[PDB]
Amino acid sequence: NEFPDQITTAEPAPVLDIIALGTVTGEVIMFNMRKGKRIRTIKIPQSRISSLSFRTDGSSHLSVGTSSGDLIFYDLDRRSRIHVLKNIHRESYGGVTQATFLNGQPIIVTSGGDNSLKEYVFDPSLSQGSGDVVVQPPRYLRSRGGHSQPPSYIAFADSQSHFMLSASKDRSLWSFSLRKDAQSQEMSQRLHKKQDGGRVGGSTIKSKFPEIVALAIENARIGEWENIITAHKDEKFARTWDMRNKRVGRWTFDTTDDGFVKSVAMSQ
Amino acid sequence: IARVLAAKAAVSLRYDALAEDRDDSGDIGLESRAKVENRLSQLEGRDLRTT
Amino acid sequence: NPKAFPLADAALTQQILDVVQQAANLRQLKKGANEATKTLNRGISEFIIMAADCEPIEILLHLPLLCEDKNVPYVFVPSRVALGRACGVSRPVIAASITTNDASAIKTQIYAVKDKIETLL
Amino acid sequence: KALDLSLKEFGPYHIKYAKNGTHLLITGRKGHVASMDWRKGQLRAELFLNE
Amino acid sequence: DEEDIALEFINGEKKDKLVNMNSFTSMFDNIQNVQMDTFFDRVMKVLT
Amino acid sequence: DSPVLQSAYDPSGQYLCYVTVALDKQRVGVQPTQWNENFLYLEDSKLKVTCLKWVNDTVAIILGMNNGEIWLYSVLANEVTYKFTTGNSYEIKDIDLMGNQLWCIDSSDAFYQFDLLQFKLLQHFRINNCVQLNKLTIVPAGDSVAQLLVASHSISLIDIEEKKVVMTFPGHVSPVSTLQVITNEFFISGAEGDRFLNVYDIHSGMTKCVLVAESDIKELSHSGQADSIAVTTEDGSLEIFVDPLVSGNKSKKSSKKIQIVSKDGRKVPIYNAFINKDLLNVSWLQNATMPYFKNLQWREIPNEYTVEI
Amino acid sequence: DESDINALTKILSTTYNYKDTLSNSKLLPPKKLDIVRLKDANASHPSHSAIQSLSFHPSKPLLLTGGYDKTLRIYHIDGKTNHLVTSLHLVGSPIQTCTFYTSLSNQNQQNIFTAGRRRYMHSWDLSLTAKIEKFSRLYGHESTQRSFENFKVAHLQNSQTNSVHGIVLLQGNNGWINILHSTSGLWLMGCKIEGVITDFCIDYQPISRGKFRTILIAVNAYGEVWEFDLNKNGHVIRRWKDQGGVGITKIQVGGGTTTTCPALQISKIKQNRWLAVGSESGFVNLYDRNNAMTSSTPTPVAALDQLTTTISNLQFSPDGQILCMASRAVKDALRLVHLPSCSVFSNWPTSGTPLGKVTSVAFSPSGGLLAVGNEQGKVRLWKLNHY
Amino acid sequence: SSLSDQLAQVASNNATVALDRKRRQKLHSASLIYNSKTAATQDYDFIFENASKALEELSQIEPKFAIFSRTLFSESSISLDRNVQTKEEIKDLDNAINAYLLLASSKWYLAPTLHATEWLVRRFQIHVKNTEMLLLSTLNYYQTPVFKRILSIIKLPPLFNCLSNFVRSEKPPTALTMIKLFNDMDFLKLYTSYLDQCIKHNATYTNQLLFTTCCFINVVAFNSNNDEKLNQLVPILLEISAKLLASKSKDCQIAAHTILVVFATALPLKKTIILAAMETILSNLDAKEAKHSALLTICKLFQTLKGQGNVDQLPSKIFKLFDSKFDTVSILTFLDKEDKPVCDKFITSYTRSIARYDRSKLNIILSLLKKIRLERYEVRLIITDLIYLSEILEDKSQLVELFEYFISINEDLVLKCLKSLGLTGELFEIR
Repeated sequence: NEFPDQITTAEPAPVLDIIALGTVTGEVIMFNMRKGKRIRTIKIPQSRISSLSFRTDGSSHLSVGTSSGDLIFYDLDRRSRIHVLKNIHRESYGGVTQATFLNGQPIIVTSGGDNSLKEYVFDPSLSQGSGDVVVQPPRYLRSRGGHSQPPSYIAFADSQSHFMLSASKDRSLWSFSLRKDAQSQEMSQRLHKKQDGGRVGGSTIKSKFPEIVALAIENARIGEWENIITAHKDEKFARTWDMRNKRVGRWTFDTTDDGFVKSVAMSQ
Repeated sequence: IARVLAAKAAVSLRYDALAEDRDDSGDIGLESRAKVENRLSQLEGRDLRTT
Repeated sequence: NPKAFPLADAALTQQILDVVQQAANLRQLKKGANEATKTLNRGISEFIIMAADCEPIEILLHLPLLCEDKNVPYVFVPSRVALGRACGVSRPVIAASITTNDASAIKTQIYAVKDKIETLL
Repeated sequence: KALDLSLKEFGPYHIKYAKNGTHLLITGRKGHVASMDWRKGQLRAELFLNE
Repeated sequence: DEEDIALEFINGEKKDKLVNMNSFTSMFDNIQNVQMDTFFDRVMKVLT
Repeated sequence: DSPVLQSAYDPSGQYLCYVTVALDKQRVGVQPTQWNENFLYLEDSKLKVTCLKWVNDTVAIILGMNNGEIWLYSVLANEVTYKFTTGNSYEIKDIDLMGNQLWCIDSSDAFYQFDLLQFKLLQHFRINNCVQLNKLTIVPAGDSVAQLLVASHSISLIDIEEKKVVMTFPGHVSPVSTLQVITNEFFISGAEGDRFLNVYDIHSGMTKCVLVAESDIKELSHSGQADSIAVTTEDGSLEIFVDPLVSGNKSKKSSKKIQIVSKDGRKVPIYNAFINKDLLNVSWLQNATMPYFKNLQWREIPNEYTVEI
Repeated sequence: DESDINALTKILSTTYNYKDTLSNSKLLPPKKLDIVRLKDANASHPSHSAIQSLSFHPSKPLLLTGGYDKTLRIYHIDGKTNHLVTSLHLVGSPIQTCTFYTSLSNQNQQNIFTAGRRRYMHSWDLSLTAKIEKFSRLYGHESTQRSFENFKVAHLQNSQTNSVHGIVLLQGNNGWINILHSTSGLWLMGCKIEGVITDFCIDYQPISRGKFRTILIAVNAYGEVWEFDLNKNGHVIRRWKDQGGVGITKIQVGGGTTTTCPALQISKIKQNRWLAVGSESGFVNLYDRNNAMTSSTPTPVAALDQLTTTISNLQFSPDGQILCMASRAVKDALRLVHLPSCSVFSNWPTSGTPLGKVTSVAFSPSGGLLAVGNEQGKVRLWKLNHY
Repeated sequence: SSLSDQLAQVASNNATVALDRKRRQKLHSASLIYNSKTAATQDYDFIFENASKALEELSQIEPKFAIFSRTLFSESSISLDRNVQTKEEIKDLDNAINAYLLLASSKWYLAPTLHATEWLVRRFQIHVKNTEMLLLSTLNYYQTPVFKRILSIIKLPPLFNCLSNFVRSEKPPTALTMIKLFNDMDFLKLYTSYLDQCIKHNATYTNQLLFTTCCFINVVAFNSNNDEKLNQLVPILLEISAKLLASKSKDCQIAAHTILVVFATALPLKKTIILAAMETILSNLDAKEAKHSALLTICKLFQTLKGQGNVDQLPSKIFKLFDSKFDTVSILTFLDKEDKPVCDKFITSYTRSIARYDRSKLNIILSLLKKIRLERYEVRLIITDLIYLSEILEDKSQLVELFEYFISINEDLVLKCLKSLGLTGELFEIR
């Protein structure tokens, strides 16, 4: 029959000939091809459903990935919501595009359009007698990730040609691997405390740094002190990091002339 | 509780020893009893064992 | 409040609360009714100020009796929350005794206040 | 009682129950030797080696 | 006039009485053997 | 740095329409360029304007705002006349008119046609291979509504009736900021943060010349026949390229450099100059918001010029 | 299982956000502020002393700044930047307090009233060098003004004809408070209380359409305050005692209109609801004025004690929702209290905020900007997201 | 993975079996009445016969136990073993023990109930394997030697792991550690599934409802300043407030009223869920105390609305339901009580809806508006709707009576409303 709104996503359920359909508005409709009918409908209003999947470990869960960034687990034996998951992938790049279960396995794999790819495991139940009514929230697990915007600067960390540093355009610095991609990790911008005994400089709220223009890199005394330095967009100083601890170093260097910094380098 | 009940005993005691118009109904007496009792409850309700 | 014998006027209340503020600045007073009676029994108190604002007044008027036995000056003030904010404690105190130190820096205003208190009996 | 003590980080295992049916002794070809109750969860002698 | 209407709306707002950490730990003393209506208007006393 | 957010000159250089911030509102204003001050504020901080353009029959401004509207706003009267809209709440990134035909890009990659004589929408369409948009320009060949030029990080000459990309130029490493058609075939382009203007043929895709300046640019203004292009640079100087389409063989250095230094030794910045035939309308902020002007004679001043005020 | 009193269960299964989070509140959410920093308001031009007074123009986007470095600047302020417009510099004379003034009738006067620890105050006129006048002549009463160290500025309609004119009001020395004339500089009247005048504030209240009587409220140093109207001659119409409070140091009324937010139309005046008297023991009593009308000894609606040392500056929000306490003694000594529920805002004034030794604070009239000026010679500018 | 883990799995899987005499005495000395040195010599027939006497006393004070004396306390049940049968029979005996425990959860102040349930603690090993039904069926008596004995006998399941410093300690656990047990939501889901199983079996009683209410209000009080935890904690407390309101007893009814009002004052809910919760608490009003409590929760829960719509029209399908369950009379008497709880926004929405949906009883709106105090934007809004009403229908005498009341008080407000709409001369020409 003619459906009232644009059914933008679909997935065939593991029960016999029912197919899950996701509308442009928030309605998951479960069509039954044998009876030519619908079985049930669930509503997630003012939100755009973007992917469907089904848990196949014997227990019955459904997973909606809605393109506001959110990911909901429905339970069909109770018509309930087990757990929501807010902002896996950012809404601006599309939100959660495809989020599947695995056949028999209680892990889901989610990927959006903002270059993230995470997997989420369901724990076994915590109450031994009741069991399937207290389901733990899904834990985080292994993930891989780029940085959603083309990188601005490229460096090679070691002489081994093993790790590279990418200074992105979404104001983020990443360390990528070359052998097998298990260790692509962001260098965290938690500033170390200033050594005087007093509190830190810069923003207390974790907003990211300015746009990162030009950096510099060597491996001469790694780990003993600050290794790489960089220069940001129209920022009056140029700040360092540490390659070993993978976070910001202590001392930013001002240019002491009231000018923007454009070209950093380091002695070998 | 011995310290807080001594303090409320001082309150009640010097009230009904120094007043000369009381009705001998024990009003601030059992009021101080209620205050000592929920003080006792809210100090025994703590558990210094880290849960 | 008929049993509240001598309670001060507006200007005398203001000047004794400023001198008890300076006493709390210099740490030369002991606050609270039971502490007041302790320092009165061990005989260090210059004078006693007491607040006629509590729901029994007999919680404080037991120290007038030994205060009259020991001839110390004593005076009431109509607000215990004023006593608290002037003594430097976030709770409304009742009584405050000012201890004796002849090597102070507020000795002359303490003694002028003491004369203004012992003059009204 | 129908157990499955599945271990993967040491090699192809080997069984010997005791003379009475109480204790079990398993042996991996890499280095693993475990002597343990099996109707009770009482692992009483585990030892890794490198031979 | 509309700003005066909105400012009158935000002036006409009485003092609420919030809840905090130990707002109801006092209930655990008189929890035992009390009728439910007496517990309910006790809770409404603690709120209002 | 400028507290003027953005500004636009009228054609034939008479009125500067500029929007600044004033206590989380948007003080728009029009100033004559020989005292006009009673000009409006919008409501709150989440309604800031994003692009603006003149229309010269009354004289008015169009303000492409960010909430999803275009505001046709008069200048003699102070009120906004009409509020063009899409059906979407998405941020209009640029607007451009040609006679009656108006054309606005979105931030969600769409294109909308409009007309400021019929006051309604015409076509509501997107195309492939244009994943962001932040500039567009209707081409001058008379009433050539076809063959418009969209621009973001690479420039796409797209048709309106074939409705697909017909040529693709290489852009910059940054999002483009200035794209303007200077002849019937040449158009200048230049991103922000870089000092490099490049002019393109519209019929071959060959970068004919590269103009260079001593800083990155803020706004360009060309003459009526593409023989003088004046850019304002981010360090507050004015760089005029004279005769930029002759043959020092591929990349032209800047010819004229006008900067304004007051008589106490303090450099003041220059934003949004305008050069018609043999004049120059230099604009600069004297106090914190109120701008002043100068009508400099263009072709007779020396190669560098420290204007005293 | 299927082939298809339950109301809230069905809609719990429908939606999964559970607050009216949007702009459909019109009130401040209690115990959780929503506030961002901005650029430093003293960045384009450095100052040199403690910023002793900040203010705003009541319609224009101008933040006026003055200190002990005998200068006074006026910035034009916004989010990303802010610049200087003019910066007058008075040699010889510091300025303890300096403030805007716009006349209510014509709205085209724009005077600046700047006063220091000397005997004179200075009046600047603004219509875009520039001239000033030196108010230095108390007419009949010269032995009652040791200094012009503290003043206020307030409107007055003269109650037999509607000649609305401004008035400056000075702190006396014994118990006096003189009023003056803002334009001319005549004496008008001097009222007097006993003890010491410590501070004072200006209420307004309307009477009919386009007609209002003002009220000067002034504190003792003990806690009994006098409120007398001065649209007739200044005689006391009410006198009442603060319930508690001994060493009181500042009073500020508002919620309606006051010095930090006046009107421009005359009929946009409004009776101020909240009143806030703040001591030197950190305590702040605040009353409403719909139950403290004729009580003559009213109860404090709230008795805050959240900040410890002696408070100096306490201001209101221009619509009367957020009080700001600020003690000028210790470092990081400012707090904001949500005024209708009299709660204290927990999340913003934390130790990761560089308030410094706060010595002035001022709200914007409509943008929700919040300027804090500290002792080191700068003023930081937060923005409240709600307004 | 870990062989030690895979063996601790079978250890906790076979804790309920005796494979030598030391483990038998360790698994048998766990008893609810006696200590170790006497309970380690008790044959099964002894505790069975005194427990049969205990069950008979419990049956002749409560008539739903002869089925258990037939089935589970039978003579052959002293020879029925636990872990020798099949898993279908162990599941059937499992929910048999569950039915017994949530039947006899309300009797634990009685030595017959203690000596009766001691038998299946001793024999059916519910002190080990059916552990959580025992715990969160007797959790409400937490200040009791029977609960200290239960907690010393049992081993703790991993949900109740914050009780573990009260085994072998003669102080009973505290209210604060009970709230720290109720705090984490993965205990809370389990407790709510227990609670609605108890509701659908209809064994809810006035002690464990009191305990559940006090624990829920203190959990809400603990998360009073945690917006994320409260946003995560709404669809548990609210969902079982719903399926607690769907019951019939006045105790559980006004217990759901209590958790509803404290949650509404804890955070500003949305207008649609306030309206639906009002429809839910109104569609099932039976008893006398339910009326007064439901009125107080409607008033306070509707007062906590800070945002537009807060004084709007309550719709028809709940307004006629409100008129059914509550008369317009005795709303007057609730207004005429002396302490006057704050009900201004609900009274305003009531006036606007009785103006717009009934329009035939306006003496009532005159009387209640005369007898309540009201705030200024509310009285401006109701006279604006009253002007709309007066220009949609003809001016009757009661209509002009309350309009001249609105003239006699706040002349400036009604004239400003008429300046927003027309002219007072045209209004007086209408009336």
